[PDB]
Amino acid sequence: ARTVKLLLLGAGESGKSTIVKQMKIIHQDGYSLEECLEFIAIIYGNTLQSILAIVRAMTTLNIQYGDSARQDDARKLMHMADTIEEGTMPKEMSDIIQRLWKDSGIQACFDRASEYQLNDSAGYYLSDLERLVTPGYVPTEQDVLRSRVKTTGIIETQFSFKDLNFRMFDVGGQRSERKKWIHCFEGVTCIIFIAALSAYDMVLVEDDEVNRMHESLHLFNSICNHRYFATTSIVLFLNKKDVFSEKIKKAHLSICFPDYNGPNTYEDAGNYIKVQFLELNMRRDVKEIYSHMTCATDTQNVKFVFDAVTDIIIKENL
Ligand SMILES: Nc1nc2c(ncn2[C@@H]2O[C@H](COP(=O)(O)OP(=O)(O)O)[C@@H](O)[C@H]2O)c(=O)[nH]1
Ligand code: ALF
Ligand SMILES: [Ca+2]
Repeated sequence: ARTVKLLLLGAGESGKSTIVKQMKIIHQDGYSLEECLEFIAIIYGNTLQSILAIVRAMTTLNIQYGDSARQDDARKLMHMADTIEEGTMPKEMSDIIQRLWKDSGIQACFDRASEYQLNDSAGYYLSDLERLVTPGYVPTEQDVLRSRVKTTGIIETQFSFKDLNFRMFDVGGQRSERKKWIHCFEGVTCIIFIAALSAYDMVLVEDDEVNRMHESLHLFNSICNHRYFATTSIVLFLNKKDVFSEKIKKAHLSICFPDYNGPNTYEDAGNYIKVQFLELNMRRDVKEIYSHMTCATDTQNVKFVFDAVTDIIIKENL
C-alpha cells in the first residue's frame, strides 16, 4: 500500500548488512540451499583471517605460546595462507588452526582483541571449527548471519510488512563511503542508525587513534540533526548487546567516557551510552528518537525490534 523509504546508517562494521540479512530471513523467503552454499568460501575466508590476525598479534603484543610447538604450527599456517585457494579450508590447515585455538597463549591474545583488528565472529567460527570443516558442511542461518564482507555501494532491500511496501537502503559505513550518502537523503520515511555498544574500547580502522564510539557519536550528531531529516522518523539501534554484555564485565566504560561514575554494568553502562547518543538530538523539542538495544545476529530480537519500528512508522502517519 504505502511505500516506505528506509535508510540504514552507521559507522564501519556496526551491523547494517546483518540487519539486512535478517529482513531476507524474516520478511522475504529466507535463504535457499544454493544461496547458503555461496557463503562457505566467505566463512572459510573469515575463519582464516581471524586466526591469522590473532597469530599476527602474538608477535605484535609480544605474547608467547602456551606450548612452543604452536609456534611451528603458526608459521606453517602462514605459508599455507599464501598458498591455498582463497575460500578453502584444507584438513592440514584446519588441524593447525584447531591446535592453535586451544593454546593458552592464543587465548590470552584473543582476549586482547581490542588492541588490534579482529572479526566480530572470530570466536564464533573458531570455537566451532570442527562442524565448519566436517566434510559436506553446509552453512546454517546463524553461520550466514555471522559472516563478514565489507560492502561499499548502495543495496536496496524491498519487502512488504503490515501493508507497507518497504524500500530499505544500506550503504558502507567507512569514512570513505560517507561522502556519497547525501545522494540517498531524499524523501526518507525513517532512518535506522546503528551504533555498536561494544565499540567503546575500540579504535577505527581508518585511524587507530580514534575511538570507535566517539566516531559514531560524531556521525550520529551529524545525522540526527541533518536538514534533510526534519520530518523523518529516526530510530537508534544500540547493536551488539551480546558482545557488550561480556565486554562490560572486563573493560571499563571510562575508557570511552572519562566522566562516567556509575558501575560498569550492562544496565547502567548501556543506559549511559544511550543517553550520550540521544542527547545529541538538538530537535528533541519537536522530535523524539526511539532506541533499542539489539543483537543483529539474533533473528527473534531483530524480528521484535523491527516490528516495533514499523509500529512507530505507522503511528507517525496518523
Ligand atoms: N555477536 C554479534 N555480532 C554481530 C552483531 N551485529 C553484527 N555482527 C557481526 O559483525 C560483523 C559486521 O557486521 P556487518 O553487518 O557486516 O556490518 P556493517 O559494516 O555495518 O554492514 C559481521 O560479522 C556480523 O555478523 C551483533 O549484534 N552481535
Ligand atoms: F560499514 Al560496512 F560493510 F563495514 F557497511
Ligand atoms: Ca555492510
